[PDB]
Amino acid sequence: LSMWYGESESNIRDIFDKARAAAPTVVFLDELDSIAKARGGSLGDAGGASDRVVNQLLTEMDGMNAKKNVFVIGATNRPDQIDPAILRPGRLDQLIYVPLPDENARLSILNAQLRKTPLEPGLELTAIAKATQGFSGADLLYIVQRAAKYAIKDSIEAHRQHEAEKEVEPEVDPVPYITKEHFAEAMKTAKRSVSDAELRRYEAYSQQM
Amino acid sequence: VGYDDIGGCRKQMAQIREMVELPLRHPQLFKAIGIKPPRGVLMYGPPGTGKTLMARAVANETGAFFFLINGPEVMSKMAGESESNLRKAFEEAEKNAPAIIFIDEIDSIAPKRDKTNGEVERRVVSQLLTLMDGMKARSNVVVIAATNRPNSIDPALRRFGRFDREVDIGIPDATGRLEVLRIHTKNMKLADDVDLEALAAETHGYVGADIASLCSEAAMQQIREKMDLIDLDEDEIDAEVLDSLGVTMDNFRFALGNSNPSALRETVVESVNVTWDDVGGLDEIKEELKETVEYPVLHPDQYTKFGLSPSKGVLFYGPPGTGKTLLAKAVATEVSANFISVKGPELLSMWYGESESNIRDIFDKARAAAPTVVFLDELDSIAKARGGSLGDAGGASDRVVNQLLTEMDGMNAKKNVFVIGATNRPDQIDPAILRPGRLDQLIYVPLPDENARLSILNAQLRKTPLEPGLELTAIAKATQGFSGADLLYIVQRAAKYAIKDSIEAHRQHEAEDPVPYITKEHFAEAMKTAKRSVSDAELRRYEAYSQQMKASRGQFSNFNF
Amino acid sequence: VGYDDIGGCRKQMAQIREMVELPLRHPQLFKAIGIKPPRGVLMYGPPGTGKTLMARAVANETGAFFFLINGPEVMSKMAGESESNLRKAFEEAEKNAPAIIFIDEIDSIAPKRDKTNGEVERRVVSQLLTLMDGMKARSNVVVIAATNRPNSIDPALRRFGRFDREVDIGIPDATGRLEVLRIHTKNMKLADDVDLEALAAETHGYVGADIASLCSEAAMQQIREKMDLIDLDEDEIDAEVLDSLGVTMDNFRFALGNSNPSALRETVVESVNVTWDDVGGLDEIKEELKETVEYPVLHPDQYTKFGLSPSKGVLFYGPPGTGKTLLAKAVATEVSANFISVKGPELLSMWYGESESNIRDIFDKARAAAPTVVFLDELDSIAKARGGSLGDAGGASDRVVNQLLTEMDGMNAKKNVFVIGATNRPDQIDPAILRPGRLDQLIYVPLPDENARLSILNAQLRKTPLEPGLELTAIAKATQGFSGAD
Ligand SMILES: Nc1ncnc2c1ncn2[C@@H]1O[C@H](COP(=O)(O)OP(=O)(O)O)[C@@H](O)[C@H]1O
Ligand SMILES: Nc1ncnc2c1ncn2[C@@H]1O[C@H](COP(=O)(O)OP(=O)(O)O)[C@@H](O)[C@H]1O
Ligand SMILES: Nc1ncnc2c1ncn2[C@@H]1O[C@H](COP(=O)(O)OP(=O)(O)O)[C@@H](O)[C@H]1O
Ligand SMILES: Nc1ncnc2c1ncn2[C@@H]1O[C@H](COP(=O)(O)OP(=O)(O)O)[C@@H](O)[C@H]1O
Ligand code: BEF
Ligand code: BEF
Ligand code: BEF
Ligand code: BEF
Ligand SMILES: [Mg+2]
Ligand SMILES: [Mg+2]
Ligand SMILES: [Mg+2]
Ligand SMILES: [Mg+2]
Repeated sequence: LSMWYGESESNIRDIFDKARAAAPTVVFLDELDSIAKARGGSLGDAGGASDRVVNQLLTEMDGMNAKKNVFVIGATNRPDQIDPAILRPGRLDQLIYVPLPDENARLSILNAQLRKTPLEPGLELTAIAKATQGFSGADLLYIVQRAAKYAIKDSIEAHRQHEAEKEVEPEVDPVPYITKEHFAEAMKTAKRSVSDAELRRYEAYSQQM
Repeated sequence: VGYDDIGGCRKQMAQIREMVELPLRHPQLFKAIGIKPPRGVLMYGPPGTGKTLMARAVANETGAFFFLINGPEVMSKMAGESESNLRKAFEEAEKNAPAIIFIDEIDSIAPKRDKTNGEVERRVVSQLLTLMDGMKARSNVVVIAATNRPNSIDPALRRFGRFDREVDIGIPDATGRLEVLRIHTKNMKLADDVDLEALAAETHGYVGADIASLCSEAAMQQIREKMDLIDLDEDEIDAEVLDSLGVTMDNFRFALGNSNPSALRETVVESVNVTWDDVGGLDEIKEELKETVEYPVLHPDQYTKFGLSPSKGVLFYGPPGTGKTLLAKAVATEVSANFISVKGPELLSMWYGESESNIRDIFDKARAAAPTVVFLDELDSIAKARGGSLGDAGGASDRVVNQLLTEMDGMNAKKNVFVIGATNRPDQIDPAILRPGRLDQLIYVPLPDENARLSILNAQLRKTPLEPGLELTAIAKATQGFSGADLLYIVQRAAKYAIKDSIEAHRQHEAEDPVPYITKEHFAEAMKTAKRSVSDAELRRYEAYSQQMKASRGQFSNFNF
Repeated sequence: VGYDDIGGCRKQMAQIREMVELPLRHPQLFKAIGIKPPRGVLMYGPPGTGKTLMARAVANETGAFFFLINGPEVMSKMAGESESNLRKAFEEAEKNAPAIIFIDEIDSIAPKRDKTNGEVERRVVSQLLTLMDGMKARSNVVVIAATNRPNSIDPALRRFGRFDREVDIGIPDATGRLEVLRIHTKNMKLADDVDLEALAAETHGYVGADIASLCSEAAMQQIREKMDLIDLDEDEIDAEVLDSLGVTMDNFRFALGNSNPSALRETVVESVNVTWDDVGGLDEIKEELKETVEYPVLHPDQYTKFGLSPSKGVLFYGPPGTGKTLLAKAVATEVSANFISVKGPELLSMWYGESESNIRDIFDKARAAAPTVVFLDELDSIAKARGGSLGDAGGASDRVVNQLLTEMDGMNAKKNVFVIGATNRPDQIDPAILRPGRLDQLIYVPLPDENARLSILNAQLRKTPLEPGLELTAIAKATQGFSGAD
């Protein structure tokens, strides 16, 4: 978007020209609640610029034949504010819902986030998967990062203790793995990400669509 | 100036030096490999990195011919003279010897041929495209170009044959800054106790010529410091001052505390004078915030040994007048990270897209001179809920909060960005910003108790003369629902009563130092018109939000494995 | 014009004069230390501070070659002529001697290369950026620039080598205004009874260039006083009156009372005429307001000895028709600080963020020419609590409240900003703005009793003829529920 006249549509025009030039490609339109905003026609607006943006995106997305085979990917947080003119079958018809993780998906998230980490051999993640029911991957990453921060603080304390006892020898790191006490201390302030009413709104939208 | 002066960008220097020297020293290797070497390189990056110094070292090292072409130096008033000047420059670079052409500031030469409205600029771009690639294009000559913005260059000029290799000379690392410090301090006698390694590890956003500015400011402060024992000496400074000058470490510390990076000169904040002991109470919150800021900027080796990215955001919320802005000032005044301060509705504008452009420019300046720490005060003005207003300005605050959500988590590298939120009402915040990954540390700053109000009263009365018999235990025990703003109001009313008594004693002494400290009667008269700031309903609302956040922490126990 | 003419900015004067004078008198210190001195000055600040006077003194005393360049002076209608003019100017400055180049008003030849839309401006920016620091850039020449706004400059032009040391010639202090008064009143036959210390102490928010306007207005007032009594003699003026003219003290007092700072000329308050003796009753409220206003103004030494910041805010709430606006007018007449007044919805606009820009500009103008006192009338209008509407009007009143809370207590210096608020509805006020640091004194102005009723009856009847047998005690005792407006 630009404050000048014509540039706010010329940006979408030459971005889609660069997409049509390097075929095939993938155009990831992130956060479509700012481009494909709902109109709400009540005779009062800022002048009709978002309408021109939506119309330019519609006439630049309708000229997609079997040639040049581009693909447009969208990902929004609020699906209620998306235009039904851009959610029309024939222009953008697919709708994949990404739900909250289950027990096995949560265990897979906890196993994939701990790939390149020196984990303890006597440590299991099934208790973390079972004790947390309405959690998500972002706050699970927050839990793992707080455990890593506690392990780094313990390493710094052991290093300054070793320096004090040397000035007044352990291994290359006194805490070579993330212990269970670090996870038990990191899960003390482990809140959840999403509330309950947002899940009700997403379930209502999934039942409507 | 040789190749031992642009250290810190050794990879890009080798990438340039290969395609300049190897098809010029021994071209038999390229004649035996079968094909032609690349004959084009475009330097792009931030200003003050060393691209012009690298081109000058290229012109000074090789013994071949060198032609210098500036940006707007080719333009002329005659109709058809800039193309003739370009053709004559290319013919002089091709006819004499295999030469190197340097095109400095190409942004005034290539206006991308789709946004300009003139004719001479398009003629110059078409002449450059003709002379760079075509029939009788180039006969064993190379072209180098330097610019500040790479996006304002023509896509036909950013093609193979004309400019195929785009070297990226970015900001240096700590070892690069140490190398630049060792280069710029090799022609001067500094000290026997100067530490360039700690100086390189102390700076965080300096790039290129800023280290030379630091060294020149330290030397200028040393010269202005070592000129007070002797007079002005307008005739001649004798030989006793010329020898054994010395540039100690205190000059470098003063020049480091009295300077800023060249990219963050626009958003420089006023230096408030607080310390960590000025913020009374909040010991665990202060320690957790201080370690969360200082851990990834001092020990990155443990963070890449564990293989995880550090935490970035932290949000303070609670009753107003508690110490959120004071904690932000204490972070701004003494922590080694660069500080970009911004108010809530400050970055808005009446045009269409200028608010999102200002948000993108603020975040780009934050991630440019990384590590920076950002203080987004009053998030409830620009970052509200989405879809809550029926009548609006065409959906602009939704675009603002979408730009904030995208810049805080998107297709970014996320090198080192520490955003700080201090909002006195956490209800109007969007639920997608309180998600971890953007703002994970939701720190509730509660009201002080009897053990914290005493420390607040001790920190607020740090730089004042006080009565030796006066105690603050009765003041900490009498007030139970008070705050730090109320204690500051009590202290200010006691100081106003002491100033009134002092000026009354001064007027009586002038009619016919009387008050050396604040007595007990001043505090007893100041504690009569003192009330609490927050009421009982807002405290109940904050405890209800805290209990809702703790109910979001359900099914948690000792957690046996 | 010399170096003893720009007194008032000692640190900025020394910071300019160091790199101007020291690499020209004796370069042996720089030859021994090995490093090269900085060769760039950027003088930014408020308009009318002394940057052009500093450049003129540098041009007048330093014996090197000088070359002054105006802002839109190199611009020509030919394609490629402005850059040629800049190149010829720089080659003329480099050809003669080690010289000083003063490029004044650089906000017209540097539009940041991103917000502009032309091509000539970008080519002029590229010519300056190449000719100031490139290959064989500058052979012992120093560039000085002067600007009214430092933010609309290219960050590549705000770099080391081109413009590195940015001096801040800002708003002076009491001793700086005394130095400007002693400089500007050293050539006139002034008086034998005029003191400059009280004139420098009662002048608060002058930018340093209004002091000469003050002395010129005082001299013109004295000349106009001498021209009306004695005849003008339009053929030739009699030279007897020229030997005894002088400048008296009441001329300076009239010039002080008939002037204003140059930054507050757009928010000037209209001349109301009230008196502290014209506001009957409320003696404790009047003495508390006088204390709160005039303690950090008259005695800064006790506040900097105790090491504490003074209280600034005060709120007036109560029944209408009581004297809150009258107390604000009595403040606006005869305090020792400047006055900036607004109405309730006066600072609101229909665009997006223009009300925020108006709030930020009026608070920057209040804190720039410190000390000022701001009368925020109708805090019920300008500040709701938060989110009180079920359907929002675009989300703007909450942003106005947030900008008020940030400007009254945020990440600022907080030099001297007194906030006076007068409302008649304290239920719809934010508890975050009722909190100390912004508005701590919640002064309640009640209905008058019998003695306050008698004093307001004697004060409203101050300038009138009355019967000598008139007794106001029955009027003060019979009403017993009335107010000042009634
Ligand atoms: N990477 C660097 N290494 C060493 N010195 C540098 C570097 N970048 C800048 N400098 C210093 O700054 C001076 C000017 O740098 P220059 O190349 O003109 O800037 P730019 O990076 O904008 O092209 C150099 O002569 C040198 O003293
Ligand atoms: N814990 C505290 N210790 C010391 N002074 C405090 C404390 N809390 C508040 N104050 C004083 O009161 C002022 C108000 O605190 P501040 O951080 O500005 O409030 P808020 O949380 O509303 O942003 C501070 O600037 C300081 O002068
Ligand atoms: N600090 C000062 N000391 C002395 N004279 C000053 C000062 N500031 C302004 N003046 C006077 O103000 C008048 C106009 O100032 P001038 O330098 O032309 O403007 P500016 O500060 O905008 O560049 C001159 O008569 C000048 O002498
Ligand atoms: N306490 C008072 N003392 C003297 N005059 C008063 C008083 N209250 C009201 N008046 C008179 O009535 C007028 C109305 O008071 P004013 O301050 O304008 O209104 P308000 O009380 O609504 O702020 C005053 O201008 C003055 O002439
Ligand atoms: F990159 Be520099 F400013 F020439
Ligand atoms: F007044 Be504070 F910033 F909540
Ligand atoms: F030249 Be001044 F700063 F108006
Ligand atoms: F009507 Be008043 F200003 F209280
Ligand atoms: Mg350059
Ligand atoms: Mg605050
Ligand atoms: Mg000027
Ligand atoms: Mg009123």
